Amino acid sequence: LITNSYDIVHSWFIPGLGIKLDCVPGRSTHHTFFIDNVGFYYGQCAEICG
Amino acid sequence: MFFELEDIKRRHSLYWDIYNVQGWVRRPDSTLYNNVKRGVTAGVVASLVQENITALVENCKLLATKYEKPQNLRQAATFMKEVFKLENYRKAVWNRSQYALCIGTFDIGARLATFRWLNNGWQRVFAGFEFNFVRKIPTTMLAALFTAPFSVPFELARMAYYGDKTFPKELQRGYSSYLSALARIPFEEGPYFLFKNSFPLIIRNFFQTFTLFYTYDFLKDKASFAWRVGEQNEYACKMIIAGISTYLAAVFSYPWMVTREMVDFWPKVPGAPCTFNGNYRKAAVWIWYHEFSGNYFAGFFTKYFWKASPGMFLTLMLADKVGLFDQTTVDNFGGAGNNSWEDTFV
Amino acid sequence: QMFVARQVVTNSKGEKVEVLWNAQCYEDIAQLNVGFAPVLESVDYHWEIFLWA
Amino acid sequence: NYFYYLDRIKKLFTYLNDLRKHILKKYVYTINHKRIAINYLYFSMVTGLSGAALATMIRLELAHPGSPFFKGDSLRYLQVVTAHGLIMVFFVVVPILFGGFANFLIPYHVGSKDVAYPRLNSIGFWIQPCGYILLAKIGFLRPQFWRYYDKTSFSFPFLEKMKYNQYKEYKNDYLFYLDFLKKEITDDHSFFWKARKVIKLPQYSVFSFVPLKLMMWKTMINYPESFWYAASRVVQSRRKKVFVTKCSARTLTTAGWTFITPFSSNIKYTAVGSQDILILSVVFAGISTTISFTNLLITRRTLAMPGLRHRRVLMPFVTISIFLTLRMLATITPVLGAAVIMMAFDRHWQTTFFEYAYGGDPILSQHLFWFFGHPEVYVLIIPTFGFINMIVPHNNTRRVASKHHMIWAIYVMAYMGYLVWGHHMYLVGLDHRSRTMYSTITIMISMPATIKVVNWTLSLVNGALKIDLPFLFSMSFLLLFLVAGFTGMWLSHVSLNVSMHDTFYVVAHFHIMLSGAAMTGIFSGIYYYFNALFGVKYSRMFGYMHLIYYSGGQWVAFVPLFYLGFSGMPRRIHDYPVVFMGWHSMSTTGHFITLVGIIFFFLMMFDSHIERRASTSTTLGLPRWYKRISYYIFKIRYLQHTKSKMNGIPGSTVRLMLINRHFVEYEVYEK
Amino acid sequence: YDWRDDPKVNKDIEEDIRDRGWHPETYDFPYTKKHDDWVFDVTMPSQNYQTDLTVNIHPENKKMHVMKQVMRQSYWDAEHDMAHEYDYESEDLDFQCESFKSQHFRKKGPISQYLILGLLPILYFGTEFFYNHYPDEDYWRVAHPPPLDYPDTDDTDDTETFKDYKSFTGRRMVDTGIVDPLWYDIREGKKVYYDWAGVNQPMEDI
Amino acid sequence: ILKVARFRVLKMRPKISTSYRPHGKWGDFLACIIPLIWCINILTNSNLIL
Ligand SMILES: CCCCCCCCCCCCCCCCCC(=O)OC[C@H](COP(=O)([O-])OCC(O)COP(=O)([O-])OC[C@@H](COC(=O)CCCCCCCCCCCCCCCCC)OC(=O)CCCCCCCCCCCCCCCCC)OC(=O)CCCCCCCCCCCCCCCCC
Ligand SMILES: CCCCCCCCCCCCCCCCCC(=O)OC[C@H](COP(=O)([O-])OCC(O)COP(=O)([O-])OC[C@@H](COC(=O)CCCCCCCCCCCCCCCCC)OC(=O)CCCCCCCCCCCCCCCCC)OC(=O)CCCCCCCCCCCCCCCCC
Ligand SMILES: CCCCCCCCCCCCCCCCCC(=O)OC[C@H](COP(=O)([O-])OCC(O)COP(=O)([O-])OC[C@@H](COC(=O)CCCCCCCCCCCCCCCCC)OC(=O)CCCCCCCCCCCCCCCCC)OC(=O)CCCCCCCCCCCCCCCCC
Ligand SMILES: CCCCCCCCCCCCCCCCCC(=O)OC[C@H](COP(=O)([O-])OCC(O)COP(=O)([O-])OC[C@@H](COC(=O)CCCCCCCCCCCCCCCCC)OC(=O)CCCCCCCCCCCCCCCCC)OC(=O)CCCCCCCCCCCCCCCCC
Ligand code: HEA
Ligand code: HEA
Ligand SMILES: CCCCCCCCCCCCCCCCCC(=O)OC[C@H](COP(=O)(O)OCCN)OC(=O)CCCCCCCCCCCCCCCCC
Ligand SMILES: CCCCCCCCCCCCCCCCCC(=O)OC[C@H](COP(=O)(O)OCCN)OC(=O)CCCCCCCCCCCCCCCCC
Ligand code: CUA
Ligand SMILES: [Ca+2]
Ligand SMILES: [Cu+2]
Ligand SMILES: [Mg+2]
Repeated sequence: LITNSYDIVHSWFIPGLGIKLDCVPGRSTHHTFFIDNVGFYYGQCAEICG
Repeated sequence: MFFELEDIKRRHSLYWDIYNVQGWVRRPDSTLYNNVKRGVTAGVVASLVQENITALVENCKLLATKYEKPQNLRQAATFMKEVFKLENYRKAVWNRSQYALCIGTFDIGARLATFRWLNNGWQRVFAGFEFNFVRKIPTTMLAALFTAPFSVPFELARMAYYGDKTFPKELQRGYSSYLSALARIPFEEGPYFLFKNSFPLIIRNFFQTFTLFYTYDFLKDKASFAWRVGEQNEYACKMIIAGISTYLAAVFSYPWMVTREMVDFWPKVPGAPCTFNGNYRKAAVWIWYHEFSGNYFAGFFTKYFWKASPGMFLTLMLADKVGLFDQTTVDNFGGAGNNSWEDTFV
Repeated sequence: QMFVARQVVTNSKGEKVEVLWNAQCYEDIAQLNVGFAPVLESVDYHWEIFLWA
Repeated sequence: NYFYYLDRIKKLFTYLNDLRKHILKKYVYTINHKRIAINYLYFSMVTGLSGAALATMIRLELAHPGSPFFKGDSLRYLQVVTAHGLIMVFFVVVPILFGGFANFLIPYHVGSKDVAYPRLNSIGFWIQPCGYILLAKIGFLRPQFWRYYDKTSFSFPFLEKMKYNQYKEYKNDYLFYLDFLKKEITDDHSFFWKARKVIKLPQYSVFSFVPLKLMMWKTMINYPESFWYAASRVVQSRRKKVFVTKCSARTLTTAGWTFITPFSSNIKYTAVGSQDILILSVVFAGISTTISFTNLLITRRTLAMPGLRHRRVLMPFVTISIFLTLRMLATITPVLGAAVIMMAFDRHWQTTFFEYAYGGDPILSQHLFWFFGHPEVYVLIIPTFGFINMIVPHNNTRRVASKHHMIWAIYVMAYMGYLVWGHHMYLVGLDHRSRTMYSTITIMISMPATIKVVNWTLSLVNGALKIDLPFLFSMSFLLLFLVAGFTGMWLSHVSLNVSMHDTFYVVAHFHIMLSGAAMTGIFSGIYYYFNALFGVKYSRMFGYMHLIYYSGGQWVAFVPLFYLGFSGMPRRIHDYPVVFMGWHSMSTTGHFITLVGIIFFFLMMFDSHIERRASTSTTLGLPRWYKRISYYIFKIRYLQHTKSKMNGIPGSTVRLMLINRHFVEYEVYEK
Repeated sequence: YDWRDDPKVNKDIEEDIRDRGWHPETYDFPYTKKHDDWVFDVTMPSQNYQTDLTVNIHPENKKMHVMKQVMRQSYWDAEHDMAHEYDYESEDLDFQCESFKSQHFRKKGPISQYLILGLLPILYFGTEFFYNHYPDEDYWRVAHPPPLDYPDTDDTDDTETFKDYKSFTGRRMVDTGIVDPLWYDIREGKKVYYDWAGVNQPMEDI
Repeated sequence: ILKVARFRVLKMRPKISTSYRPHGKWGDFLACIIPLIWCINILTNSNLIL
C-alpha cells in the first residue's frame, strides 16, 4: 500500500485490522498489507482534516 | 390594572429544534389527582409499616427493661408472644396506626406528589444514561423545601398527645385518641402551638426527602448499567440502591435532630448562659461547624435510624412500583425523536 | 506555638541558663506559625514574611 | 448644626475615596508576592471555569450522535476543542502552579524578601488575561460572524465600492467630466434588489424589495451605525436540519492544539481568523513564560538563603519540582517559538517552510512542536508529585521515603523526555531507526515513575497517621496516577499504538493524568495551604463532598473513554457511529459529576469564610517525633487540648442514659 | 460611649454563640494575649489521690463546663487599617521602621462578596450559555415539534408520511416490525402527537 | 492498606519515627525488576507482531 495525500494529512484507519496509515502530502510511504481472513472491515479517518 | 403589579401577557412566534426529545415534556399521567393519589397510597402503606415496627420495638424495650432479654430462640419466641399480648402494645399500635395514616397522607404523599409534579417531565436518553442531572437538582430542592414543614404539625400533636397521658388527672387534657388530640389542639393552644420552634423537624424533613428522592432517582438510572449490560438482577440492584438511599437519608438527617438533646436535655451549667440560647438553629450551625462528627452522631441507631429509615426504604420501593420514578424514553432518531430524518441513516 | 518546652541546665562555668524548645515546621516556613502569644491557633497573618528584608 | 446628615455623608465619601486608594495600592499596584499569587489563584478559577464550560460543550455535543449541541457545525466544534485544550494547558494548570503556587511558595522556601524581579512578577500576572480571552472565545468568534439566515445581500451592496469606481477617474480628469454627466442614468446613486418572492400582479410592472429597515432615509442619515441592522435577523424563515450548512466558508476552522501542517500553516484549509490568533497567542504565551521562569530561576540562584544555595534536597519537594520544570520550559520555549513563527510566515508571507513542493518539510513542524510538546506535559505533572511528597510526611509524622532517589527519579524523567518526543509521530512515516529509539526510551521512562510509586507507598507505613482532607486527596491522586501511567505505558506498545493512535484511548490516557492526577494534587495543595492562602481554616464538610464528587466524576468521565478507544472511535469528531452512545452518555455523566464537585469546592470556600475561624496546626509545634521526649510532649499537650475541646459536652454516663431513656411515648401508666 | 453598640444594654444585637469569649476588637496585631493554660478538676483531679485507698477516680462523672468556642479570626478596622497603610508620597522616606507593629496584618472583612464566589460556577455557566445564548437560542428552549407542513413540505413532509403509513406498503412495513407505528394524527387542519410519542404538541402559529 | 488503616492511626498504635535520613542505595534497582519485565513483555509482543 502506497499512502499519500492530495492536500493535507489524513489517516487511513481500520480498527478491525488494527491498521493506521498516515497519508502525508508529498510522501510515498510504502506499507505491508496482509489480511489473514475473509472479512469486511469499516473505517473512519483518524486525523483532523476540516 | 387589578393591582400595583401587572402580569403582562405576550404572544410569540413559532420555534422548533432538530430534536423534540430529551428535554422537558409533561407526562400524561402527571396530574394533580393522579400524582396525589399515588403519593398518598405509597406514603400510607410505608407509614403503617414504619409505625408498627416502631411500636413493636419500643414495646420490646419496655418489656426487656423489667424482664431478662431472650437467651435462646425459645425464649425469644415467648418474649415476642408476650409483647404482642401486652395491653400497652395494642393501644400503641392503634394510636400509631392513626398517626401513620395522617403522616402518610399529608406528609409523605405531599412529598411524592410534589416530586412527581416537578420531575415527571425530565426525559432520559435512549440507549444511554441520563446526563445533565443538574437540571433536576433545582426541581428536587424546590419540592423538598415546599413539602418540608408538612409533618411538623402532626409530629408536635403526637408529642403533645403522648405527653398529656403522663400528667395527673387534674392536669390531663384527656384526649380520646391521636385524631381527637389533633382536632382539639388547634382550638385549645392555638395553631402556633403546633409549629413553634419547628426548625429541627423542618430541616430533618428537608434533608430526608431531598437526599432520598434525588439519590434514588440518580442511582436508579446511572447504576442501570449493572442490569442493562452486566445482566444483573434488576430488582436486587434497585433494592440495594434503595438501601443506600435510605442510609444516606438517615445519616444526613439525624445530626439536625440531635439539636433537641443538646439544647433541652443536656444539663445546664449553673449560673452560666445557655450554650445555644435555646435556639435550635444556632445549635444546628454549631453541629455543622463542629470538628468531630462522632460527638453528634452518637445514638444514631438506638434513637432515630430504626424509626425513620424503614419507612423511607419502603416509600422508595412503593413509589418505584406505582411509577413515581418512571421517566419517558424515546429514540432521538425515531419519527418523533428528531425533525431531521435525512441524516439518521446516511 | 512559641516554645514547646523549657529547661534549666548548669553549664560548665557553673551558671544556670534557660533553654527553650522552639516550635518547628517540616521544611515549610509557610506552614510555620509565626506568633508571639502562648497560643496554638495561627492568629497572626503576615503579608511580608521578612519585614526588615 | 443644620447639616448633620450631610456631614455623615461627607464622611462616607471620604471613606469610599480612601478605600479606593487603599485597594488600588494594595491589590493593583502592589508587588507583594503573596497578593500577586492570591490574585493568580482567583484568575485561575475564572479560567478553570472557562475550561470547564468548554469541556461541557464538548461533552454535550458528544452525548449522542447527530450533533445535538452544535447541530452540524463541525468547524465550530473543532475551534471549541482547540480552545479547551489550549486554555486548560497554558491558562489553568500553568497559572496555578507557576503563577499562584510558585509566587506564593518560592519566597517561603528560598528565604527571599521578594522575587528577584518584583516588577516582572507583577507583569507576568497582569499579562495573563489577554491570552486567556484570545484562546477562550474563539468558539464564539468567527470572521463570518453572521448566521446562515442573515440576508447579507441587504448590506453588502452598500459596502461595494466598484459601483462608484466610474466617478473616480473623473475626480482627477475633468476634461471629459461634462460628457460623462450627459450619459444615461441607470443605477447611479441607487440600489435595486431583485425580487425574492414570486409575484404575479399584472397591475404593476415593477416591485420594490428594499429592506424594511432601510425604507426611510430620514432616520438612517442621523444614525451612526453600519447598515447591518437591516440584514440582522429580519426573516422568520429557518431550516432546522443538520445537513444545512451554518458557515459558508468551510475553511474557518482550527487544526487542534497540535498545529498540524500544512492544514494549520496554509490559508487554503485553515483560513485567516482563529487559527492565526492562536498562532500569535502561542508566541505570546511563550514570551509570558519567558518572563515567568526568568524571574523565578534567578530568584533561587541569587536570593536563596545561606545554606540552601545549592542543597536542593533540603527544599520542599514542590519547590524542587517547580524549579526543575522551569529549567525545562526555558530549554523548550525557543523551539516552540521558532516553529510557531514559521507557521505565521507560511500563512501570510507564504515562505513554504512546510510545503513539500519546493523543499518544505511538513513533518518538520510536528518534530519542532512535539519536541516542546512532551516536555510540556512533563512540566505539568512534575510539580504535582511535590504535593503528595509534602503532605504525606506532614500527616504521617514521618520522614518521606528516599527523598534523594525521588529527586533523581524526576530529574531523569525531565532530561530523558527530550528523546521521546517522537512517540506522538510513530505513524507519520519516520524511519524505523528513529521509531525504535523513541519506543525504547519511552518504555524506559516507566522505571523512574515506578520508583516514585513505591516511595509514596512506603511513606505511609510505620508512622503516626493524622487523617486530613489533604491526605485523602493525596490518596485519590495516587490512585488516578497508577492507572494513568499504566495506560501510557501500553501506548508505548508500538503494535497497540498503531490502533490506538488518534483514538479516545489516548484521550482517556492523558485525562486521567492531567484532569485526574494534576488537579487532585492541586486541590491537595489548596487544602494544605488553605490557612496560608485565605487566613482561615477550611470547612471539612464541603471539602469531603468536593473530594468524593470530583474524584468520582473523573473516574466515571474518563474510564468509559478507554472502552471507546478499544472500540475504535477517532478523536476530534463531533458525530460518531451509534454504537458509542452508551459510553459517551457515561462520559458526559462523569463530567457533570465533576462539575458538581467543582460546585462543592466553591461552596467550601464560601462556607469557610462564613465560618471565619482561626486555624490550628495539627503538629502542635512538633512535626517530627525524633525522640521519645518529643513524643511525650506532644501527648501531654494533645490530651490537654482534647480535654479543652471536649470541655463543653456531657460525660459518657450522662450521654448514655439520655440516649437510653430518650423514648417517652407510652399509652398506659400507673405501673 | 453609646449603649446602642453595647450588647448587654441593646437587646436588638443578636449575639453569636459561636464567638463567645472572642472579641476581635481587642486583638493586638501582633496578638500577644494568652487564653490557654493547664486545666484540671474537669476529669483529672487537681489534688493528690494516688495512694488514697478510700478514694477512686471515676472519670465518667465529668461535670459540664462552659463551652469553649474555637478562636475567631481577626476582623478588619477600615479606618485604622487604611490610615496604617497610608503613606505620604513625597513627604515620607522610603524605609521600613524598626517597630514590628508596622507589619501589614491580614484581617478578614465583609463576607457578602464570598456569596458570589460560592455561586460563581452557577453564575459563570449561566453567563456562558444562557446570557450569551450559546450555541443558539433554541438549544435551551423547551422543545416543540414543527407545526403541520411547516415551514415547507420538503422539510416536514407530514402529509406524505401520513399517506405512506395509511397505504398498503406502510401497513406491511409496520407488520414487519422494522418500522414503528405512526406517532401523529392529522386532525382537522392540525397535527396532534399521541400521548405515547413523548413529545410536546407543536407550538401555535398565531 | 489494611495495616495502615487499622493500627497506624494516632488512636491505635502510632510509631515514633526516629529515623533522620534515608539510607537506600539499591532499592530502586531491585524494585525496577517489575517494570523491567513489563518493558520486556511489551517489546517481545510488539516486535513479534512487527
Ligand atoms: C417552595 C420553595 C422552594 C425553594 C427551593 C430552594 C433550593 C435552594 C436553597 C435551599 C435552602 C433554602 C434556605 C432558606 C433559608 C432558611 C433559613 C433558616 O434555616 O432559618 C429560617 C428559620 C429560622 O428561624 P429562627 O429565628 O432561627 O427560629 C428557630 C425556631 O427553631 C424555628 O422558628 P420559629 O419556631 O420561630 O418559627 C417556625 C415557623 C414555622 O413556619 C412553618 O412551618 C411554615 C413554613 C415556612 C417556615 C419558614 C420560617 C419562617 C420564615 C418567615 C415567614 C414565612 C412564611 C411562610 C412561607 C412563605 C414565605 C417564605 O413559624 C413561623 O414563621 C410562623 C408560623 C405561623 C403558624 C403556622 C401557620 C401556617 C400557615 C397556615 C395557613 C396557610 C396554609 C394553609 C391554608 C391554605 C389556604 C387554603 O428556620 C426555619 O423556619 C426552618 C429552616 C430550615 C432550613 C432547611 C431547609 C428547609 C426550609 C423550609 C422553609 C420553607 C418551607 C415551605 C414554605 C415556603 C414555600 C411554600
Ligand atoms: C483508596 C485508597 C488507595 C491508597 C491506599 C493508601 C494506604 C491505605 C489508606 C490510608 C489510611 C486511611 C485510613 C482510613 C480509615 C481511618 C479509620 C476509620 O475507620 O475511619 C473512621 C475515622 C473516624 O473515627 P474516629 O477518629 O474514632 O472518630 C471520632 C470523631 O468522630 C472524629 O471523627 P472525624 O471528625 O474525623 O469525622 C469522621 C466522619 C467524617 O469523615 C468522613 O465522613 C470521611 C469521608 C471520606 C470520603 C472518601 C472515601 C470514599 C467515600 C465513598 C465513595 C464511594 C466509593 C468508595 C470505594 C472506592 C474508592 C475508594 O466520618 C465518619 O463518620 C466515619 C467515616 C467512615 C469510616 C470507614 C471505616 C473503614 C475505614 C477503612 C478503609 C475503608 C476503605 C473503603 C472505602 C471507604 C469507606 C469509607 O475517620 C477518619 O479518620 C476519616 C477517614 C475515614 C475513611 C476514609 C478515608 C480512606 C479512604 C480514602 C479513599 C481515597 C479516594 C477518595 C475518592 C473516592 C471517589 C469515589
Ligand atoms: C464501591 C465500593 C465501596 C466500598 C466501600 C464501602 C463498603 C464498606 C467498606 C468497609 C467499612 C465497613 C465495614 C466495617 C463497619 C461495618 C459496620 C459496623 O461494624 O458498624 C455497625 C453500625 C451499627 O451500629 P453499631 O456501631 O453496632 O452501634 C450499636 C450501638 O448499640 C447503638 O448504636 P448508636 O445508636 O449508639 O450509634 C452508633 C453509630 C454512630 O453513628 C455513626 O457513626 C453513623 C454514621 C457513620 C458514618 C457515615 C458516613 C460514612 C459512610 C458512608 C460513605 C462511605 C461508604 C460509601 C458506600 C457506597 C456504596 C457501596 O456508630 C456507627 O455506626 C459507627 C461505626 C459504623 C459506621 C461507620 C463506619 C463504617 C462505614 C459505614 C458502613 C455502612 C455503609 C452503609 C451503606 C453506605 C451507602 C452510602 O453500623 C451499621 O450497622 C450500619 C450499616 C448497616 C445498615 C443496614 C441497613 C441499611 C438500609 C436500611 C434498611 C432499613 C430496614 C429495612 C430492611 C430491608 C431488608 C430487605
Ligand atoms: C427573605 C428572603 C431573602 C431575601 C434576600 C435579599 C437580599 C439578596 C440576597 C443576599 C444574600 C443573602 C444570603 C446570605 C449570604 C451571606 C451574606 C449576607 O447576606 O450576610 C448579610 C450581609 C452582611 O454583609 P457583609 O458583607 O457581611 O458585611 C456588611 C457590613 O456592612 C460590613 O461592614 P464594613 O464596615 O466592614 O464594610 C462596609 C462595606 C465596605 O465597602 C467596600 O468594601 C466597598 C467596595 C468597593 C466599592 C464598590 C461596592 C459596590 C459594588 C459591589 C461590589 C463589587 C465588587 C465585587 C464583585 C461581586 C459583587 C457582587 O462592606 C462591604 O463590602 C459592603 C459591600 C459588599 C459588596 C459585595 C456584594 C454584595 C451583594 C451580595 C449579593 C446580593 C445582591 C445581588 C445584586 C447586586 C450585586 C452587586 O448583609 C446584607 O444583607 C447585605 C446584602 C448584600 C448587599 C446589598 C445588595 C443589594 C443590591 C441592590 C441593587 C443596588 C442598589 C444599591 C446601589 C446604589 C443605588 C442604585
Ligand atoms: C500530565 C500529562 C502526561 C503524562 C505525565 C504522560 C506520561 C506518559 N505518556 Fe503520555 N500523553 C499525554 C499526556 C501525558 N502523558 C497527552 C496530552 C497526549 C496526547 C497529546 C495529543 O496528541 O494531543 C499523550 C500521548 C502519549 C502517547 C502517544 C499515543 C498515540 O498518539 O498513539 C504515548 C505513547 O507511548 C504516551 C506514553 C506515556 C508514557 C510511557 C508516560 C510515562 O510518563 C508514564 C510512566 C508511569 C507509569 C508507566 C506508571 C507505572 C504504573 C504503576 C506503578 C501502577 C501499576 C498498577 C497496575 C498495573 C494495577 N503518551
Ligand atoms: C490541563 C489540561 C486539561 C484538563 C484539566 C482537561 C479536562 C477535561 N477535558 Fe480535555 N483536553 C485537553 C486538556 C485538558 N482537558 C487537551 C490538551 C486535549 C486535546 C485537544 C485536541 O487534541 O484538539 C483535550 C481534549 C478533550 C476532548 C476531546 C474532544 C474531541 O476530540 O472531540 C474531550 C471530550 O470530552 C475533553 C473533555 C474534558 C472533560 C470532561 C474535562 C474535565 O476534567 C473538566 C472539569 C474541569 C476541571 C478539571 C477544571 C476546573 C477548574 C477549577 C475548578 C478551578 C481550580 C482553581 C484552583 C484550584 C485555584 N477534553
Ligand atoms: C458547575 C456549574 C455548572 C453545572 C452544569 C450546568 C450545565 C447547564 C448550564 C447551567 C448553568 C447554571 C446552573 C443551572 C443548573 C440547573 C438548571 C439547568 O441545568 O438547566 C438545564 C435545563 C434546560 O436544559 P435541557 O432543555 O434539559 O437541555 C437539553 C434540551 N434538548 O434548564 C432547566 O432545568 C430550567 C432551569 C431554570 C432556572 C435556571 C437558572 C440559571 C441561572 C444561572 C445564572 C445566570 C447568571 C446571569 C448573569 C447576568 C449578568 C448581567
Ligand atoms: C461503568 C463504567 C464507568 C464508571 C466508572 C468505572 C470505574 C471502573 C473501576 C474498576 C472497578 C469497577 C468494575 C468495572 C466497572 C463496572 C462494570 C462495567 O463497566 O460494566 C460492564 C460489565 C459487563 O460487561 P460485559 O461482560 O462486557 O457485557 C457484555 C454483554 N454481552 O458489567 C457487569 O458485569 C456488572 C458489574 C457491576 C459492578 C459495579 C461496581 C461499581 C459500582 C459501585 C459498587 C456497587 C455495589 C453493589 C453491586 C450490586 C450488584 C448486584
Ligand atoms: Cu481526512 Cu480527517
Ligand atoms: Ca455528536
Ligand atoms: Cu509524550
Ligand atoms: Mg495523528
